[PDB]
Amino acid sequence: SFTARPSSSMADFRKFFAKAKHIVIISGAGVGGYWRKWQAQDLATPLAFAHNPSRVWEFYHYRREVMGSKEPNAGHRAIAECETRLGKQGRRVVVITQNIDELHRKAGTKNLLEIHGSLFKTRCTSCGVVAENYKSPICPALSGKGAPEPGTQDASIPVEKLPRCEEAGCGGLLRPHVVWFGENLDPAILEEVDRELAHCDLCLVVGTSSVVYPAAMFAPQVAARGVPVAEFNTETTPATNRFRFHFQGPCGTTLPEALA
Amino acid sequence: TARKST
Ligand SMILES: [Zn+2]
Repeated sequence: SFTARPSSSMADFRKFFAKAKHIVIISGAGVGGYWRKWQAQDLATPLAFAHNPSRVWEFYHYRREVMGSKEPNAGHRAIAECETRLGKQGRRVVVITQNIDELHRKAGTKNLLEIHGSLFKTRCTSCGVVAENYKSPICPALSGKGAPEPGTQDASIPVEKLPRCEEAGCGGLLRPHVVWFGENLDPAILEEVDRELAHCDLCLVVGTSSVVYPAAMFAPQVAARGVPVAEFNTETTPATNRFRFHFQGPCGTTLPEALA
Repeated sequence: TARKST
């Protein structure tokens, strides 16, 4: 149990990167946090939804509005373009994202695993159907709601006027198709994650990536197998010292360099 | 283990 610190040698990393046949890129929020008086993690829970579906929908309406307008940043683009370029060489890049904003998709990434769902899908709490939804606003009663300042008045929308299911004989209440804290991730998605992690020969962990479980154990699983992991993050994390490399800085700076 | 948490 040597005091193992990660390398910051970019040239050594790029040596691995030139040879790698299957690169797994794990990403997080760099793309709690607070909306009004609440920690984001405390809205993103089925108990918040069961007990105040209006407050949760006002929050996800906000998130949909804010994120729906965002363009991909230099990190997303570099990751997308690295996938295309390596693709033409018979080399695999896959992104496993903890994010729900779809910005990897907007940047053109094709091999993408969204492990916590999407702002832009709903699921019906009655019949269970999942559907895409980019409609702004998602229902009329949320029009102009969702403002983030502490002190902003609650909408208090009656449940009947919240987003509703359009399937025949249904009209049930919709929720965001987002995996919430205390909910299980999709078992089929976790088995696919396992297969990518077991076969990759290089893993990057970006934006980080290391405080939401089980996703937080993904890169360390890869390193515990002896495969190199490079972490790109503005600060160090509880997992850093498990990895082969650590590149500090905003990843709109480092990632483009590392992936070039 | 499959259960999302912080
Ligand atoms: Zn339904």
